[PDB]
Amino acid sequence: SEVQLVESGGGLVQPGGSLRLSCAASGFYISYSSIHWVRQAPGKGLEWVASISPYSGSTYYADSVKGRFTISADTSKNTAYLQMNSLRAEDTAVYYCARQGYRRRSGRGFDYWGQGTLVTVSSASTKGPSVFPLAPSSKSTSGGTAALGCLVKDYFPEPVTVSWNSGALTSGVHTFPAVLQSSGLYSLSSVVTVPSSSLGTQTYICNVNHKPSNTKVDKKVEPK
Amino acid sequence: SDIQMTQSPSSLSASVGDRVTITCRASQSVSSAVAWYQQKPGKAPKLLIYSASSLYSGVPSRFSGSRSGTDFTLTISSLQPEDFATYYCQQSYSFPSTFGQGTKVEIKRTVAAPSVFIFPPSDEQLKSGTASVVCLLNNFYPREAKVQWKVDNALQSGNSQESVTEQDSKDSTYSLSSTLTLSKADYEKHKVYACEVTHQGLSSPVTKSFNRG
RNA sequence: UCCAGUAGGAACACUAUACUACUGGAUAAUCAAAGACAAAUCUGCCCGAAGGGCUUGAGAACAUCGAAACACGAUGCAGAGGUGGCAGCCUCCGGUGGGUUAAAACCCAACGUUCUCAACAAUAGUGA
Ligand SMILES: [Cl-]
Ligand SMILES: [Mg+2]
Ligand SMILES: [Mg+2]
Ligand SMILES: [Mg+2]
Ligand SMILES: [Mg+2]
Ligand SMILES: [Mg+2]
Ligand SMILES: [Mg+2]
Ligand SMILES: [Mg+2]
Ligand SMILES: [Mg+2]
Ligand SMILES: [Mg+2]
Ligand SMILES: [Mg+2]
Ligand SMILES: [Mg+2]
Ligand SMILES: [Mg+2]
Ligand SMILES: [Mg+2]
Ligand SMILES: [Mg+2]
Ligand SMILES: [Mg+2]
Ligand SMILES: [Mg+2]
Ligand SMILES: [Mg+2]
Repeated sequence: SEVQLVESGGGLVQPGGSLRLSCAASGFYISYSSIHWVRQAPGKGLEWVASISPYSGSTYYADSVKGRFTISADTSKNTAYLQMNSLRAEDTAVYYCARQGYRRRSGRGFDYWGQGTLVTVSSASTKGPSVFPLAPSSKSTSGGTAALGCLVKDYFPEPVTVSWNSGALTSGVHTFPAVLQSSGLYSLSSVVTVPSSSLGTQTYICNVNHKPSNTKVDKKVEPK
Repeated sequence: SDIQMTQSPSSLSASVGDRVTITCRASQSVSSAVAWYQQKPGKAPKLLIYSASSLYSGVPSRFSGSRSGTDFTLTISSLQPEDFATYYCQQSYSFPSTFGQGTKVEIKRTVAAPSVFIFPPSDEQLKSGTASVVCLLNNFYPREAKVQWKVDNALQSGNSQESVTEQDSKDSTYSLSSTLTLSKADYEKHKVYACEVTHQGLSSPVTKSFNRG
């Protein structure tokens, strides 16, 4: 309603490096609630990480993060912070702060959540993507249909946008979620399916945007 | 030491109207300090149930929670389109706190076998120094599937990754891509590349493959 | 302090008196609300010379509440019967969730302050 939480301070950081999130709280006196941070790694579940208690100001952390992080609150600024030291790629995630409801109103449930800040813990550098065509061979064909698309390899950070023919082609287009390679860079491919007949007459070009590197590529996929 | 919350199942498919049930077992008494949350892709979780069985204010009454001993289940009388989402139980009886693994409630639809396409590395990417082989399972259901790579009939291992789409807003199907990565050296040696797909839709594993050049 | 309604009134029961608690009131003390020891005497092990606490008061744990998981403060207000203790089971009462609904009428489910100590358990009448 008027109660609201807005975190900030997330960004890119080398491993072992350090970073401090803050959670600005409006709509209520932060000092009468209990604040928690909770994180969610890409494609993983929620993980409770730390909390602070009203009145006592007691502190509580999760095994996986105990010792390296510290939570605290500034009454004056009505804000909560999370000091994150000795970060490791392992720690990459989205970090939400959440407040505990009032005992009478919502027991110990976390009733209000932040939008979340993204904390990326990499030691890799910003790179534009390579874009290779996935040529529609006779081994990428079924019935009167043939699949094709382009591989978007080795880039960082996310995200990347992809379209086909400026965006006039959207039927049967699947663009897969990015995948963090072991090289440290990302990767993903967009594919589409189309009438085998059109292959000879119709053109197919995948437009690839990558703001983070002001890169903009347009590979023309075509039967080899 | 630390209390565990074992949620199940991990995924679950239902139709509008269905009565859906998600269960969560605590590794030891938690009294009633359990909450349930709904979450939707890339968005803050939302409180549904608190204190084990109390419906959080604002939440639709079709949602409910109950407690038998150390077992906690969240129910939905009558599944609604907005309810397709993921759900988490959470215990707040003891520190540190813990959430269940999560339960994704997906849309049910009739089985569909995947189409299977295979793409060899482009000459371009070869000139570069590495080789990626892409295997595409397209428009299929349910989600559980199985892709194995084999070069010269050797079972590849820990040298390929895969990615999966969301249910298609159109036909509720999934599409999945598996990518195999070789050094140009490894690649240039072997001749025949293949992926084997196992899906409930196929009465026997599909093998799609090609030969270098 | 008083009055009323109700529930208790504490070594087996019952009643009266003292005395207690909740609710409403003020000598015209209203009209109310509320009201769980009903049925049944279960199973296994251990202990005593003899097993039966709707009583208070204090210390611990634990719980509820105080913007409150700990720390700080206040409160113990709901659990009951199956006779000592432990464990189990059945029933009752309670709020809670679900089911069926006109309806917690009825059905399902788990869940509900314990331990330690001291004092008091009356006077009387009637009875196992
Ligand atoms: Cl709670
Ligand atoms: Mg090798
Ligand atoms: Mg009186
Ligand atoms: Mg009496
Ligand atoms: Mg009074
Ligand atoms: Mg009786
Ligand atoms: Mg004896
Ligand atoms: Mg008795
Ligand atoms: Mg306590
Ligand atoms: Mg105050
Ligand atoms: Mg009993
Ligand atoms: Mg007894
Ligand atoms: Mg006995
Ligand atoms: Mg007993
Ligand atoms: Mg009952
Ligand atoms: Mg009901
Ligand atoms: Mg009981
Ligand atoms: Mg109680």
